[PDB]
Amino acid sequence: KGGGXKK
Amino acid sequence: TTDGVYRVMTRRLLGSTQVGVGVMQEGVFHTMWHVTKGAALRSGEGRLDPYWGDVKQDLVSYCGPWKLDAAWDGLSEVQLLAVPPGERAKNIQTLPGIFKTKDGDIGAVALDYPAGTSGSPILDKCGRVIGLYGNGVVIKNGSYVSAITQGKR
Amino acid sequence: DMYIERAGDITWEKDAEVTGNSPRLDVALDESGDFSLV
Repeated sequence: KGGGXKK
Repeated sequence: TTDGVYRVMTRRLLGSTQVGVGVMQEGVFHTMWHVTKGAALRSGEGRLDPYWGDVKQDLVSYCGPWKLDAAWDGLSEVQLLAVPPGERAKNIQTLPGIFKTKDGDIGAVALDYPAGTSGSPILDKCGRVIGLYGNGVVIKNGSYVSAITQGKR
Repeated sequence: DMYIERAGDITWEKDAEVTGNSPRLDVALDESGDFSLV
């Protein structure tokens, strides 16, 4: 999810 | 505004930044809530106003009510129409996993993309959008799994 | 201020690459819209 985490 | 898949861009950060992806269908624009936070959108010279949204579902629609109502059949392979930032739209075929929750089971796709790919549509073999990509979990081995998030028509 | 740009048709692709697993996971969804593994 990269730097979005879960998003 | 033409049907299809769209990048959601902002100029507020450095340069031009893709924060997400969405679907224009039947005159309504569909994306995930965490992409826009319900803010209005520009389409060329025109303005798209939010119409419906829900933080728990992590969905929002513009110009009208949520129109996408196809669902995964629980059996068949689907395609993620991934639109990564700065990269051409690409179709990836996969067999969904399952999120099991106390309120039922929904499909999930175990594919990892940059954060700004949020909102890319997931498709059945007829090309119907069965949900949007980008609200998910990280599992024990560190891999990302996204719910197939679909609204109610 | 956000704006949209068309990126393609919504169409099944006959020769698409096939990849990705199909995990079955017990999850919970909280009021904030966040999934977590149960």
